[PDB]
Amino acid sequence: VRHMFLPFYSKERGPPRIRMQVAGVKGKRFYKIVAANQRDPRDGKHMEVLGSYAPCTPSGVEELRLRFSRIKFWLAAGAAFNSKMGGLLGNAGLVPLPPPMFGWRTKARYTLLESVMQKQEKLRENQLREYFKTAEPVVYRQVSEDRDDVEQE
Amino acid sequence: WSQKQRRLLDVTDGMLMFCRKHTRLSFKKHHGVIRRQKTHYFSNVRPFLWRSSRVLEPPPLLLYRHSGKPADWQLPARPFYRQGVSGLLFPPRLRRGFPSMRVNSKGQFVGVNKMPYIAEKAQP
Amino acid sequence: VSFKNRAEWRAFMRLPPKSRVEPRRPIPRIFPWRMAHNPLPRRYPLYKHRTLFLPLSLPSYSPQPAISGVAVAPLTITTNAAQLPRTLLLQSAVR
Amino acid sequence: RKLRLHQERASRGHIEYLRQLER
Amino acid sequence: VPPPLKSGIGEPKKTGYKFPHVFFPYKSRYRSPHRQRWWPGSAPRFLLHSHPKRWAPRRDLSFAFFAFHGLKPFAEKNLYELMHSLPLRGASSYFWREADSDPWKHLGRKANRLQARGVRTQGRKQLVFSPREIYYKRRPFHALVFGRLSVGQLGASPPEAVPPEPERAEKPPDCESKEQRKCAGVS
Amino acid sequence: HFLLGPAAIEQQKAAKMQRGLTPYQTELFMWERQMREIRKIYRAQYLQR
Amino acid sequence: APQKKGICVKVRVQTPRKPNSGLRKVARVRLSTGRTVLVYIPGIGHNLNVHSVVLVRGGRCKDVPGCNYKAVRGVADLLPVKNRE
Amino acid sequence: KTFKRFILRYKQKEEEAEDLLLKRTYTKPLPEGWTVLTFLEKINIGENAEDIAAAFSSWTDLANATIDVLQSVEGMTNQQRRLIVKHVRLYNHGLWPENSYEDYIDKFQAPPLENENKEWTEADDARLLELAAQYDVSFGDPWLYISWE
RNA sequence: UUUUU
RNA sequence: GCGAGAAGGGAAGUGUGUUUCAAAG
RNA sequence: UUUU
RNA sequence: GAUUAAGCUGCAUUACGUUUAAACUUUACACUGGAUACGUUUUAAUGUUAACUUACUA
RNA sequence: ACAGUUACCGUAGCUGUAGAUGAAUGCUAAUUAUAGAGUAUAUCUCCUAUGACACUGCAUAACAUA
RNA sequence: UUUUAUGAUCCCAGGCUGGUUUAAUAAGUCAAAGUUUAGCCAGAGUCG
RNA sequence: UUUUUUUUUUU
Repeated sequence: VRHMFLPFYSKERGPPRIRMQVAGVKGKRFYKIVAANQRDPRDGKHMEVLGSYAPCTPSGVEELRLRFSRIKFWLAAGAAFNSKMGGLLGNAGLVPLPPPMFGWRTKARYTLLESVMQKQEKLRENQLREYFKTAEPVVYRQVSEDRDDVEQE
Repeated sequence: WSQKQRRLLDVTDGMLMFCRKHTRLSFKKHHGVIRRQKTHYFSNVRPFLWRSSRVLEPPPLLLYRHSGKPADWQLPARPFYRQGVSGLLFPPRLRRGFPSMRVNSKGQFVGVNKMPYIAEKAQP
Repeated sequence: VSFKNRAEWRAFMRLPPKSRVEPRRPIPRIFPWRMAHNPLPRRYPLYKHRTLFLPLSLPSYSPQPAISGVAVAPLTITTNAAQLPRTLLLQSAVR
Repeated sequence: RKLRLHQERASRGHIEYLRQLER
Repeated sequence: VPPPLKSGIGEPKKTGYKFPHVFFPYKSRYRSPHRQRWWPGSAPRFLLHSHPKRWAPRRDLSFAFFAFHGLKPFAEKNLYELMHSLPLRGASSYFWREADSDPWKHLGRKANRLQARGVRTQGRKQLVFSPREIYYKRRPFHALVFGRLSVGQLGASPPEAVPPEPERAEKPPDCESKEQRKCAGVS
Repeated sequence: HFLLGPAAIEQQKAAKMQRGLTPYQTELFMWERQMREIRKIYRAQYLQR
Repeated sequence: APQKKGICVKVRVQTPRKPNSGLRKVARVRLSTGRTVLVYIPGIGHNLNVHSVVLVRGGRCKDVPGCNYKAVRGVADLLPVKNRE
Repeated sequence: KTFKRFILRYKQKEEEAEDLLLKRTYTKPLPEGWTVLTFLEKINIGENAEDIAAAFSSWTDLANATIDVLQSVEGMTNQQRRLIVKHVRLYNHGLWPENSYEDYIDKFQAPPLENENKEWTEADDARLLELAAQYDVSFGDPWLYISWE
């Protein structure tokens, strides 16, 4: 069924591809994911808009809005993408998670470091357990009878 | 996630020096009355608008406590309507049914190569 | 740590330094009911109850039957934003 | 039952919204 | 300033062009594919600019003038020039290429490129050439030498030598491999 | 469920290396082959629907 | 153009039309576009003379017939500040 | 209102401080006989060799050095900055023990497969047939998933 | 800029 | 070996453009 | 900066 | 003598005219060329200077 | 969107006042360090630089197995 | 034999389009004859 | 102009 994708392909510009754009106001730029050819300009002609991406948001968590019924359809047509694009789509579950830099087999020291961090989090939990039994908003110390408030978050 | 990474923070009396303020009451000290309707629109409205429809922030996702996985039943969507009215008596025939797809002389389905209209969804 | 001068406070709540090319500021939020305007009272009545009203006309002019014996016909055209219990039954069964 | 894949869960919401609008 | 264009030996006189390329006045960033390579850290075009016409006063003319090719440095002596002085035209011998003293590998503008490995913090198997048939067109820098190309293992001696290989028959007698630099052989 | 499941991650690591290739290349080529299978699955599903 | 520079070549005193009495000081200023038109010099005092550069602007004068321009103080050349104001 | 942000900022500061402590402790040390100057000498650094080493104290402060901190020193050009960050990233992951194509195939290559170099039994034949029906054969590459099983 | 009268 | 007018207003009036359709080298 |  | 035949439709300095007519960056988030590799790299990108003729701001 | 034009009534024609701010000029303010959108803006004269050193690849047979 | 007031012959100048919000029972469902700012298409050749 | 929320027609 390659006949159905003929129009999409452009001889002058090139084959279709998926990338991002840079638009908005100076100082508050936001990424916009669209579909275009290879030689097309970064900000110009576009075939279809897939979504957007906001790496900086007031809440502090990166947002990502995408179309689940369009990305899968475009991939079947034979549309490539950059390395960075694959990583973001992998987390969403649309495509297999690509390997990180230097591969996975070399990730030897990180495995041990991650275990230490996980162990510390579990140990910290045990510490706070006892606190709830004798929670004291106001706790002094044997220095100058100074007041020290305690609050969780 | 906030409840998981819990910590004990000790706050002394001297750390709340800047928290206090002099004025008792508070209110808006600058009216929101726009001066230039066109100059402001093409400087702080158009660049920040990339969609042709007005969509509000969706509700948060609900997850379990023990297993920490998303649940099946959750809150529904939050559709928005202009002026409250949500009724159309003579809906037009939109072209969004077959995005980038048309019918050939043979009857088969073929694609197109055209720039989408920025105000396609804003012109019902 | 005690905050005495403004210099100490400035060097304690500021965000960590970042690169000059990457974006630093966030993206402001624009509500559907206010794009480039912020309505507010500018008169004597500056503090009073201002309830939101959502007009809702008839959904269909055809005569609908009673769902499980409970009538779901429209009685009056005046409807507030809050959903009435009678209407909540019809929408619940629709899904 | 017990849709674990992200794609399966994403499509579930689409059907629910369309069903409400269908009369 | 760039060196003037000169014609190599064995070529008739040509007519010099008025401009280096068509877009001389209008464009400036365009570059011709046949551009000369004279800046330090490059190599000549073999048979386009390697051996330009040589001239000298009547007083300087002598037998030794003609023997300049055969006395070239190790870093610029090609295979053709090397085989000319060897017994039997270097026939029934072995030759190999030593890629260790290239001009671009020690000097040049792009002499500090980042490799896939990084930097070099510290017995090989080098190819061996056996010239069989020798045919000289333009001596001493031109010839159509046909020989058998094979692989051989180096020794542990201080110098680069070939112990008991070549072993495997790679391909039948074919054209030469390289024309940049070559070494001697055991023979 | 296989490509998008946890089995895909461990499959890339268990691959045979080749002389003259970096460790990252072995996993990259293995991942590329997997990406070819998903395209056909989506294409078949879209046509059927 | 909002404003156009010019040079003065004639200084006279034109009598206003009736019933307005008195005397009004005027000067013929030659615009840079090769056109001459009378210009009024509002304000007390007078410093413009023959072959003087002065910047003119818009403005109509009812007392002086035909004059449809006004001079600008300060920005102009060789035009000092007002005396008392 | 000020208390909401003050508490959040204080909590985040503690997380970074605790995280950095573990990174420094588990930092990979240099090999035997490799000092601060030795690391910068084998990388073909420019003339400013002793100046850069003087600023740093030990190897821990160099491996964990960020990008902003490296810009404070005046004796560091763009070419040198991008070169140093590449070396520290390779040694930490053990990607530059001895640069050679033969070392990669001997160190980072040892996948042990359970059913490797084994004969086919009666039970194995039945298992292969069952998997054939589950996965379409005349559709794509059926040998990609069956092989893993 | 300074800060519990 | 591959890429490169990414800095072009000089030509044209029924033209340049827009719209409706079509295109298995 | 009464959050740099 | 051996081919010896060089300065723009572009950019910059100075000057004239006009009410008015633009030079300061560790220039490294992207797009893109090259390529076996998120293995390299490039002013057309991005961020700062501003007579505010605009948003937000006890 | 409204007033004014002898101190009677139809036409006709004028001054102030709205919005869009995509020029110039005058007075007064450099007053925490979270300050922006578009052809990045027009004509003419003299002199200097460019044009062989422009990006990438030796996988352009390399650094080559106890 | 052919065009010609439904403009034939003929002189000078101008290249075509899109841009989301936008108050008022002109409550626009596309801003209602014609107003723009990142953008689409398009713009001859020459070393004799 | 919302303590533990990054959600809120807050008014």
